[PDB]
This record gives sequence, structure tokens and C-alpha cells, in this order.
Amino acid sequence: STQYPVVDHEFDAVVVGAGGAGLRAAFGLSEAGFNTACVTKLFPTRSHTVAAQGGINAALGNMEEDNWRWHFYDTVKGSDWLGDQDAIHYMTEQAPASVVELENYGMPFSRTEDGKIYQRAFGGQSLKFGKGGQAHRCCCVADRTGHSLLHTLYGRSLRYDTSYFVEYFALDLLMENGECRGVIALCIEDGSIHRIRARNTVVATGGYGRTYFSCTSAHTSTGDGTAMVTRAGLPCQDLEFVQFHPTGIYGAGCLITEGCRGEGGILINSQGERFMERYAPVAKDLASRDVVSRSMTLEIREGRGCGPEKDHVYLQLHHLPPEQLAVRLPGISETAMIFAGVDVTKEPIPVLPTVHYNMGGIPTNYKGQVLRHVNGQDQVVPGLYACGEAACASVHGANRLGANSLLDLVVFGRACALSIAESCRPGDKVPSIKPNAGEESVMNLDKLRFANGTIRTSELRLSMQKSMQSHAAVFRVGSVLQEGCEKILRLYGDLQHLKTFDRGMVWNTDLVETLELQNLMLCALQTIYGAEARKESRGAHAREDFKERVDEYDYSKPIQGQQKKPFQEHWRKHTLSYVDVKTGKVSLEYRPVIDKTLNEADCATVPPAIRSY
Amino acid sequence: PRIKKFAIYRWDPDKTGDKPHMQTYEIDLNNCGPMVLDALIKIKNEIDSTLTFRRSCREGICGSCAMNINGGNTLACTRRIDTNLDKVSKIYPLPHMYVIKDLVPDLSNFYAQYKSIEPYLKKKDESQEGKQQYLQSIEEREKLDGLYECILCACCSTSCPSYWWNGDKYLGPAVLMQAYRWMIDSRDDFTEERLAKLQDPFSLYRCHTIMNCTGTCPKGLNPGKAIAEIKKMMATYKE
Amino acid sequence: TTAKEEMERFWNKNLGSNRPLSPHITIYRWSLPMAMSICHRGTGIALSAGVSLFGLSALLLPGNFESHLELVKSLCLGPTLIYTAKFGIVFPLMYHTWNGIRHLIWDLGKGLTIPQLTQSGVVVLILTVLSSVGLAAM
Amino acid sequence: SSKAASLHWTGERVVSVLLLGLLPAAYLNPCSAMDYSLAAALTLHGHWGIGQVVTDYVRGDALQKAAKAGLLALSAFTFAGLCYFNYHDVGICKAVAMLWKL
Ligand SMILES: *Cc1cc2c(cc1C)nc1c(=O)[nH]c(=O)nc-1n2C[C@H](O)[C@H](O)[C@H](O)COP(=O)(O)OP(=O)(O)OC[C@H]1O[C@@H](n2cnc3c(N)ncnc32)[C@H](O)[C@@H]1O
Ligand code: HEM
Ligand SMILES: CC(C)Oc1cccc(NC(=O)c2ccccc2I)c1
Ligand code: SF4
Ligand code: F3S
Ligand code: FES
Repeated sequence: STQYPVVDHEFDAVVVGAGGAGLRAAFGLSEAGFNTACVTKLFPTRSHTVAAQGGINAALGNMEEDNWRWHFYDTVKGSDWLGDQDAIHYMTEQAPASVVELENYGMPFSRTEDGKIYQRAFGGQSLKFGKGGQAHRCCCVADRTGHSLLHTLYGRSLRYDTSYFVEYFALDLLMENGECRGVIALCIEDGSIHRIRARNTVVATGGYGRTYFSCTSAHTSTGDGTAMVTRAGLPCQDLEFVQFHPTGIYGAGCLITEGCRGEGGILINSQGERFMERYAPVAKDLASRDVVSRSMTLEIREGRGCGPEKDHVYLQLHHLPPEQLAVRLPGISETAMIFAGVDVTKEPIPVLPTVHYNMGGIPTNYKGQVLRHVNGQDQVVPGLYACGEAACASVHGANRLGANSLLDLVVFGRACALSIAESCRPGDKVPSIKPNAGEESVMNLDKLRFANGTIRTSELRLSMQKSMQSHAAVFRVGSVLQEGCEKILRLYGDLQHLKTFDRGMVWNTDLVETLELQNLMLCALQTIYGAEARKESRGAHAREDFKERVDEYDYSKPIQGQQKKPFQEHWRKHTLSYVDVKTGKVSLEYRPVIDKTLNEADCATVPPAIRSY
Repeated sequence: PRIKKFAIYRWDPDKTGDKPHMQTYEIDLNNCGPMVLDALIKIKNEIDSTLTFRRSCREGICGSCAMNINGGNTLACTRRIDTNLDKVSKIYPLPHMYVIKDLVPDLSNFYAQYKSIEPYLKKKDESQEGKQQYLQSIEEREKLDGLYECILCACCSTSCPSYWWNGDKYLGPAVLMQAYRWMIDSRDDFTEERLAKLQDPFSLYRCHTIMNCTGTCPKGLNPGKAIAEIKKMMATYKE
Repeated sequence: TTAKEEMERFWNKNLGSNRPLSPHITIYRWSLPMAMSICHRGTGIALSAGVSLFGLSALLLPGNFESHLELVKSLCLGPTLIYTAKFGIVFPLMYHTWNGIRHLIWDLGKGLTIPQLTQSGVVVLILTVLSSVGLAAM
Repeated sequence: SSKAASLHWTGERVVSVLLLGLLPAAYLNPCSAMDYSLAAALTLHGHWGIGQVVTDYVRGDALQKAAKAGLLALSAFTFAGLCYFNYHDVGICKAVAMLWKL
């Protein structure tokens, strides 16, 4: 009000996110013939998708002869049958098409004797629907795949007339009568507020990894778009499901990729025993993301930890040929020398299971459309889309399969573009926003700017991160989760007791990180409350109280003379969480998982089975 | 107890009459992480939250924390603080750049130069693309090694005086290296016209082999080697 | 927006504002391969100024070269002093000669790595001293 | 697209190896013909040498053209002076030899 200058922008589509998914959705719309705006708080290259080291999944059949339907089974078995099979069908079929596209865009993939894209073994992937051993379909750019992905995606995106709002912190979704009208954003450069309105809006803000103390994700991975959807009265899906990557530096928390356990890497504990072969029969340390990390953290509970504190594990890269380590794993070769101070060829690397990926986020179709939940039924929110880590199409379900997120990025980023392309034309009436709309977003900005509270911003962030790390770890008990719920509940009330020192317009990092803190809390509340509500051990979410697989049936015995359980009695359903913005009460509904595929004849529906590798 | 002195460049654009001045902070190294960014985060979180700087991955692959540490343009999360308590660490923004606020340089020109070289694959026949993967041999891929790893942190370009005295016209090592990165790529067919884009004195030939670019690279890349390799291609190319 | 339009709006914003330039020569650390680049210009410009002074004086100032040599003998030829006089001419010349070859090696692309820059740099720096002292005593 | 900037670069390297090849040639073979070839290479290399200095530091549309015109006149007077020194006077090969044993 008189202090902040409001500037209205008129576009056909707005894409919040400059990384992989959002970036592909941005220029993908521009290629279709749309005037697309791209709001992002970082520079497109500074996005996280860069930190990706493992690879990108595609059943091209370059190592051995492969089928995308075998990749379908691995993604659905990995999802512990919470995964929406209509999306898994759509992703695995578009898998080879999108990677071939990326290679033609300019992505310098590693090569073989044939000259084709180099694929290699990765976490929990198999041939012949889980009957033909280990599958090699993880396409990589030699330990720097995501870095090479984002650059060649951005490089290609300069070709089209896309208006990039670089360094713009998006505050909230512009909403009018249950319809998305655009985005309200803060320009970091001068401290002005901009209202970029459009007929459609795509959200790709990434995960909320910074909710925890020890995570592999960047400082800018605060889950802003998830909170924007949260503040708009729209549900968030499966927020309790949080991935713990098995391997990562004990110190800073940086990632040592699962590319190691695939090229020929082994895991060793205090005694020197290959402990992963004890927990997994014919899978070893090449099993699922959750199963490997589950064993690693359990080895610490026994007292069989490594180091001076005996609270971490070891990664064996000693026996691997030095000729292989320099070519296939150069990215971890340098970073382990810098942070850990450990030689990669002559010494084993210290590792510890840390927060990595968020399966949940914004409820999504197989097309990319954001879903609300009215009267126990799916309903499409007009002019709103989501793709990538920030979205929950549940193509990853309960547990994300290794090297599937960069695929989740390109395929569903492309889907978000094609949904606006094939339905609705460019130049169509840009829906009118209220002459007042955005008042609450401006008042929220002004409140945090002149903040004279009792608690410092970082001192409140520390309380959130340590509470989530201890009360919502790999193993979580209902007794610990109950205390963890009310602890985060009180910390939400402290968001009006916070102090901000920097009171400027141009580049206020003291303000935007406090805005990130507000957005982290809204993600933190729905994660902890959803975790204590779910009473089962499915994928990443594993309860000490209830270690059972609560499906519609007991799939240990064949279903034929067995009776079905009611919907509100079994846990094979999506957790849809809401939260009242003012009070901070988390109320949560549930919706059924999609089991039917896009075509039963072309790709078979996979029924629930005994989840074990 | 092990206190460490930090001298940091400070300027507030939201205050009238504020000139560029140095600010001193004392931090215990036992409570802090090994790297420079850890200390920058620590004083931000504990001492003075008025400090404003770029950070993201803290891994050394995003290239946000690009700044001048002790007279050298390297990443703050890659370089560690000197444990020697006698020496005071001097933290500065990237040399000869317009300061927005506290160690945050305006890289608008840097990114715009990267756009001018066209950093994307260009085929003569683009009607058959997006359906099959292009063939590239293991040797042809090895030519891209030591080139694609560029983070675009703008440490090498901001280190040479030729980008200081001639910022507008001269592209700089980072941008020129990427132009070369697309030249040797066997998939690219526009190699001849990429070289024809540098046929002016300022764009490429403003380099004098001063070798400040490759000496300051955080990733250990050699832009100078590539720049001199462009000059060889420029001297000898068909038509 | 285009490629060059962003460059135009870069200069049209910063020059119309009150943003300061981050220090460059005041803060950056002095390195040998970089310091040898400045001296190559320092010798280059001064050495070209020597030739320019030699040509212009021969064209403008009267009298032949043999008569000008007798004018130098008016200082009575100091044995140690005239050695220093000829030394201050071959020193900038021979430094620029040996380092000039090093630049020509760089143009071929050989020895552009950091260790090889310091290795070939000391070679030139030492050859400078030897060729400057050696040719002064003739 | 015409390649003019690339040919100028190679031209600077052509005179560089030419001027490097003349210094031992003037010592071993000091003659009237060597006087002019050393003068033609010494003034051309310098002209493109300072030409590189003007392009670096001299800022502006009016200043750079004024400096390039001034350098062209300075170089022309330098080459004409040395040729006059080779024809009517001793000649740089024999002239530096007289200064050498002094
Ligand atoms: C953490 C991590 C993840 C990871 C990985 C390694 C690490 C350390 N390695 C991977 C791999 O090898 N293969 C793979 O398939 N996935 C891997 N991952 C996971 C993956 O990288 C991420 O899930 C994915 O890249 C996320 O992409 P996305 O583009 O959707 O999200 P982002 O990279 O975090 O980018 C966020 C963008 O959104 C903009 N933004 C955020 N907030 C705002 C607000 N406030 N206003 C305006 N814009 C905003 C940012 O600008 C940013 O560009
Ligand atoms: C035979 C010995 C010489 C060699 C090998 C040589 C070589 C070179 C080279 C290759 C350069 C360009 C450096 C670059 O790549 O930027 C240069 C610079 C220069 N040279 Fe020489 N040169 C020699 C003698 C001379 C002499 C005697 C003069 C004086 C008339 C001279 C005048 C200049 C000038 C004015 C420059 C300025 C260019 C710059 O430093 O940017 N050179 N020399
Ligand atoms: C940090 C200081 C030492 O840095 C400086 C300052 C001033 C000039 C220079 N030197 C050049 O500018 C230079 C030298 C040779 C060839 C081309 C050049 I553009 C370096
Ligand atoms: S070449 Fe090296 S120093 Fe230059 S921008 Fe790239 S990573 Fe940074
Ligand atoms: S001007 Fe340049 S590209 Fe390297 S050689 Fe010097 S920094
Ligand atoms: S913050 Fe990513 S490189 Fe320093």
C-alpha cells in the first residue's frame, strides 16, 4: 500500500520453476505457440536438478535387450502399490522417447562401443518383470547427469520467446472462485511486487528437504509451491512419505550417488561384513531406496556403527578399478575429497542415510492437472498444473525408484505443456483478476519485513529441523510422533514471534528465508500429522507400532475366497492433507489409488504382492 | 576456543550516503563448518542477518557462492577457511562487477553473452529429430570432457583484466569455452558459422593469454587451452 | 527479449543508478604468469618507443650517426657506467624476446596448464638474465 | 561471412617468427638488404603491437579513431626514418655494431 509498487503482467501461461520439469514445461509451451512466463527465485542453472549425479531411466535397450513394460513393473513394485499405475504407464512409455529427445537437444551422454547412450545398473531394477536378474537402463552423463541435463535443457530453451522472471520469489497463487488466475511474486532485485496473471499456471518448485536438519537437498529446496497450494485451501498428497538416500557424506550431508552401487560398489559395516546381503538375498546392496537405508540405520541401533562416534556406515569403492572410477564416477571423486577429505580409490567413503526426496506434494493427473477432493471424488482445478518433485502424481508412490525423478521431470513437464496445448488455445481471454487480489500476500510481506519478535528467524528454523530429524526419522514410533506433532504445532504459533533485522527492499535474504521458513512449516505440519495418522509400514513410511502391510486384502494368501475390507479401514490410499492457515490445525482426507492402466491390452495391471528384494 | 577474523565487503543500497565499507566478524571454528560458506551462513544465522549473499547447493556444482576469497575467485563451499588464526580472511565480490548488495554481483551481462553464442545443438536437418538417438563414438565423447563440466559460476571471466577493461564487447573465457564446447561436438553441423560469429576483434581476439582464468577455476577446468584452440580453428577452417 | 537486448538493458540500468564497482586491482592476488603478461606490455611499449625515437630523430635531427657517437664520448666513457647503459637496453629487449617465443608456443597450444606456465615462466626469466648480461659484455 | 580478424591475427604471428628469424640473421649476415628487412619487420610488428594496446584501453567512438590515425602517422614516420637511415647513413646492422664496441 503506497510503499509497494504493484505491476500486472499479462501472459498465456505461467510456469513457476526453472529446473528440469518447470524448464521443460516453460519452453515446451513456447514451442507449442504460447506466450509463456517463467517465474523463478533462482537462475535456471542454479536450480537443484543440477545436483543429480546418478542418471535418467529409459528402456532403450543399449546394454541388453529391454522392455519399457519391465521398467513399468520396477516402478510399481518400488512404489509399494501406492503408486498410480495410470501415471507409471504414461511415464515408462514416454521414457525412451524423452531421453532420445534430450540427446538430440544436446545432452552429451556417455557412450559405448556401439556409440549409443551408456546405461548402467541402478537401485532395484529388473528384467522380465522381475525374473531376469538386474536391468541396465539408467542412462547417465558420467556422474554429472543432472548438471548436464539442466544446462542442455536451458541451452535449448533460449531458442524460444520465453519471458524469464529471474530472481522472483513467488508468494502465493492468484485464486478467484476455485480457479487459478496466475501468480503474485516479489522481485528480489528491487523489492517490488509483481502480479503475473495467465489462463494457466504450472508449479514445479521442487521438494521441501530443508524441513529436516540433515539433507542432501539445497538450501533453496524449501517447498514453496506446496505451501502456495496449501494456503489456497487445496489439498497436498502423501506428505508423510519422505525418502532417505542410503549413501551421503557424514559431515555436510552431500550426496554420494547410487551410481556407485551399480557400477560395482559394496556396503561394509564395523566388522567388515557385507551387511546388505544379510538383509537382501538375491538383491544385495542393489536393492530399493528404502530397503537399503532401512538396514543401514538398523545397523547403528545394534551398536555396529563406524567411526569415533560409531553412528555412520562405510561405502566400499576401494576394490573397484581406478580406470573405472575416474570415468564412471568423477563427480563424487572430487566432492568426497573436498568435504569428507577421503581418497576415493585408496580409501572407503563414510556414508549415512539422509533426507533426499519427497514423494508427495500437489495431487496430479497423468496429464499434469492439479486435483482437489470434493465429496470423495477427483475434481480438476482449472488453470492449475504441477510437475516434478513438487507434484504428487504418485508415479513414485510410497518409495521412489532410483533415477526416476529426472524422468518424472521431462515426461510430466512435457505433459503439462501438451495439456495446455491440446486443450485450450493461445490468445484466449486471460481471465480477469480482482483489482484488489493479492492483499494478503502483500500484508504477509509487510509483517515479516518490519518484524520485531522475540525469536530470531534462524533460531526458529533450528527448532523445526532438529524436531523433524528426531521425531520423524527412518524408523518412527507413534509415541515419538505424538510428541513430534504438538512440538511443530507450537512452533507454528511462534511464526508471529519472529525477528527480522534487515529492513530493505533490494535483495532481502533475511526476508525471503523467513518466507521460506513460513513455507517450510506448512510442509512440516502436514508431514508429521500424516505420519502419526498412517498405521502401517509401506515404502519409506515404516511404523514400529504397526509393521504390517495394510492393503484391501492379505496378499500372502491368494484372493479368491477372501472378503474385501472397507475403504476407511485399509491404508492403501492417498493421504490428502489440509491445514487451516490461521489456527494451524491439520485436517486430512483420503482418496483411492489408481490401479487401472491407460491400456490393459498394451500394459498389464500389476496386483499387490510381497514387497521384498 | 579458536576465534577467526573475517573481513567482509558491505554496501546497503537501501540507505542514502552509504559507501562501500568493510565489516569485521569473529567466529569460533569449533562451532563452525570447514568451508567459507559455513561461516557466511553462521554469521547470517547468529551475528548479523543483514549480510546478503548467493547460496544454494553447498556442493560445488550450482555455482552460487562465486566470490573473491583472499584475492582469488573460487566457490565458498569448495574452499575451506584457513585454520591459521593470525591471518584475517578478506571476502570480496567478483572483481570489476556492479554490486547489487553485499557480495552479490550483477551477472545480467554475463548470462546475456552466453545467449549470444547459441549454446544448443544445431542440425542441418531438424525434421528427423526427436525420434532417434544420434551416434557418437567413445573418442568423440572424450573431446567433450573437460568442457561440459562448466558451472557458469563466472569466476574465470571476472578474473581477467580483458573482461575488466572490455566487459561489454569481449565475451570472456566462460562464454568462449562453451562456444568451443559446441564446436568439437560431432553432432553439431554449424561449426563453420559458429567461428564466423567471432570474426570481430573484440569478441574473441581481446584475449592476450594472460592466464588468470584457468588459475582460478573451482572445477579445475582450462578455458585458456580451449580459447587458444579456437584461435587455431579460426586460422584454419574451410570457406 | 533477444540476446543483445539484455546487454543493452544491462548498461542502461547500472549507469543510471548508484551501484559501485567491486574492487579489481585493489584486491586480486599477484601471480607470476599474470605479472609476466604486464611486463611483456611494459617492455613492448617502451621498446617500440625506443625504435620510434630512433627513427624520428634520424629524420628530424641534423647530423650523421658517426658524429652522434662522438657526442656520447663527451661523458668520458665510464667503464662500469657504460656497461649499465647497454644493459638497460638488452634487458627489456631480451625479456620480450624469450617471452615472445613463449607466447608463440601458446598460440600452437602447447603448455597451457598451470604447472607448465610457472615452469616455462622461470625458464624465460632466467634466460632473460643470461642473455642480458652475456650480450652486454661484447 | 568474410574472415578479416583471423587473417590479422595470423599476420601478427607471421611477422613474429619473421622478426625472431631476423635477429640472428642480422648478426650472422649483416648487409644492406638485411637493413631494410629488419626495418620493415620492426615497424610493422610495433604498429600492430600498439594497435592492440589502443583497442584495449582507448575508450570511445571519437577517441579510438583519433588514436589509430595518430599511430598510423607515427608508424609511417618511423619506417621512413629507418629507410633513410639505411640508405643515406650507416644502416642499423652496422650502426648497432659501432655502438656495441663502445
Ligand atoms: C537433492 C538431490 C536430488 C536428486 C539428486 C541429488 C540430490 C543431492 N540426484 C538425482 C539423480 O541423479 N537422478 C534423478 O532422477 N533425480 C535426482 N535428484 C532428485 C531431483 O534432482 C529433483 O527431485 C528434481 O531435480 C527437482 O526438480 P524441480 O525443477 O521440479 O525442482 P528444483 O530443482 O528444486 O527447482 C526449483 C525451481 O523453482 C523455483 N522456485 C522455488 N521457489 C520459488 C518461489 N518462491 N518463487 C519463484 N520461484 C521459485 C526456483 O527458481 C527453482 O528454479
Ligand atoms: C624477436 C623478438 C620478438 C618476439 C619473439 C616478439 C613477439 C611478440 C608477440 C607474439 C607479441 C604478442 C603477444 C600476445 O600474444 O598478446 C608481442 C607483443 C608486442 N611486441 Fe614483440 N616480439 C619481439 C620483438 C619486438 C620488438 C623489438 C619490438 C619493438 C619494436 C616489439 C614490439 C611489440 C609491441 C609494441 C607489443 C604489444 C602487444 C601486446 O603486448 O599486447 N616486439 N611480441
Ligand atoms: C590485478 C592487476 C595486477 O591486474 C592488471 C591491472 C592492470 C593491467 C593489467 N594487464 C593488462 O590489462 C594486460 C596485460 C597484457 C596484455 C593485455 C592486457 I588487457 C593487469
Ligand atoms: S570455466 Fe570454470 S571458472 Fe569459468 S565459469 Fe566455468 S566452472 Fe567457473
Ligand atoms: S584475457 Fe582471457 S580467456 Fe584467459 S587468457 Fe586472459 S583470462
Ligand atoms: S553454493 Fe552451490 S556452488 Fe557454492
